Amino acid sequence: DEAGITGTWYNQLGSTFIVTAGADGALTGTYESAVGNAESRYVLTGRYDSAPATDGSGTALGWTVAWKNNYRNAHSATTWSGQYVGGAEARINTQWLLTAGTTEAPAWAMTLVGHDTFTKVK
Amino acid sequence: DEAGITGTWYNQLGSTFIVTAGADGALTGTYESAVGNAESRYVLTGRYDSAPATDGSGTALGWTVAWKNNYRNAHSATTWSGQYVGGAEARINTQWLLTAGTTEAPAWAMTLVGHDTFTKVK
Amino acid sequence: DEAGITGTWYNQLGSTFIVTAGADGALTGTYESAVGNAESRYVLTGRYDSAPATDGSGTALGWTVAWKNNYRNAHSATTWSGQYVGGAEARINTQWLLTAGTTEAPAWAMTLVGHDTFTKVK
Amino acid sequence: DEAGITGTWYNQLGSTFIVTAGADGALTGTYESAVGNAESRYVLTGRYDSAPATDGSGTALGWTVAWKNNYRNAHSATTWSGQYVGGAEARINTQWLLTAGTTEAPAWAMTLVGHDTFTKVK
Ligand SMILES: [Ir+4]
Ligand SMILES: [Ir+4]
Ligand SMILES: [Ir+4]
Ligand SMILES: [Ir+4]
Ligand SMILES: [Ir+4]
Ligand SMILES: [Ir+4]
Ligand SMILES: [Ir+4]
Ligand SMILES: [Ir+4]
Ligand SMILES: [Ir+4]
Ligand SMILES: [Ir+4]
Ligand SMILES: [Ir+4]
Ligand SMILES: [Ir+4]
Repeated sequence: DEAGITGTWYNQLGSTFIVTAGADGALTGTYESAVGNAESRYVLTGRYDSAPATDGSGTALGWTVAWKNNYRNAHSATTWSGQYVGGAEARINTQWLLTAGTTEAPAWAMTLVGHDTFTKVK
Repeated sequence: DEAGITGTWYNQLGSTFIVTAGADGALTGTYESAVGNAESRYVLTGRYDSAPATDGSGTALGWTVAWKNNYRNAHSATTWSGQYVGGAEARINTQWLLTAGTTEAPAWAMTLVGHDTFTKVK
Repeated sequence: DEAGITGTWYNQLGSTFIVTAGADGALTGTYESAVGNAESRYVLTGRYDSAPATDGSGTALGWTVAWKNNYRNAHSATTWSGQYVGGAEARINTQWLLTAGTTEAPAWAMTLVGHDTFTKVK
Repeated sequence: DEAGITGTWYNQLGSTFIVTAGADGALTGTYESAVGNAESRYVLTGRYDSAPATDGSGTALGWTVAWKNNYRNAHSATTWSGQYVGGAEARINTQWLLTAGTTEAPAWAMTLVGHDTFTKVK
């Protein structure tokens, strides 16, 4: 599972998720969004179930990106929540919440939701 | 903001979120849920906008917990996405996605959503 | 439950949700948002569990508003999903998804999520 | 758009969404889930932007189903929020919130979130 997660993945938008799974449940790496207020790589940190149910279930996981790096600050952060499923078409299936830093009038409209599917090719 | 975030926070359910904000946008610490399939502390990792808009906006952030530690494994992970707002009633306002590792029949029913409000007291 | 739901409710933002619960599980009425691209009343339609579990559980429900009326069109619709809980502090607790009509480039950023609490006073 | 919406649609799970779009922004029809605690048809009610932006944008919409009919009561309701996009591969792209009627201890775990893609074939 650690073997399976670690690597470079791509989502349907052409974004690039580069991750290492530590044996202790850690996720570390970089993210590059093909869309939005973003350019180049951004740090990411997250967690996964390092002793997943052996009954052929997926492995639960999450990570976060703060959309600040040396090129831009989009005053925002995305968390993806989902599962890794192994096999020859390996997948990370996620849903995500993007919160954007705001004042307390438009804070009702503070958070976007979506879904990303990450694969090992394309 | 780093000064303001670092500390112990409590949500409306009586859960305990202990966090350190690194100067580089890192969030590290522990989480203890008062509810669900959980006991004691669990590792957490996340990210925040370390150069937030000075126009009195909140600071965007996220973190993840994999619900595995030495006592239990709930085959699941929660990501909270939201903002920190300073002042004398400081708040972290979040929304969250809990994904539970599953087989590919009930995977439509894989993810819970909610909201947590974290304060410095109670 | 039909007795309890029907009426005028207010959310934390000062919005006004006026609803009739039909005996057949129907919800009909009007909504007026205190925020966003909106003014005056808008039609709403929805559904509730008209034979709720008698074990003191809440009653599940949803409704939709298309943000078009004779004054404005915000090219968008909100659905609230949640439960009605009776008693002397009666509550409808919801989460909501607002989708905004878009082209297929920004469609990743198409849907906002939030939560509203509706009460019988204020 | 009214012409385009009205009809029978299918989602990736094999569910059947039968809808009529009234000229006044109404959505009425039936839903049959291929999954979960459900069988046969259930009433649905919803709303759409009946004067959508002509700039080739999608048309915003929502609907609700209370999972009660003459065969079962699943003490729950789903709202789908999303957009209709016309053309020869017409699509309704949605996200959904399923709330399940509960007591006030597990109410933190009250709402599932997902996404459905509806097409005119299969
Ligand atoms: Ir297990
Ligand atoms: Ir999915
Ligand atoms: Ir999709
Ligand atoms: Ir700024
Ligand atoms: Ir909020
Ligand atoms: Ir709340
Ligand atoms: Ir029942
Ligand atoms: Ir709630
Ligand atoms: Ir709240
Ligand atoms: Ir327009
Ligand atoms: Ir989508
Ligand atoms: Ir999908």
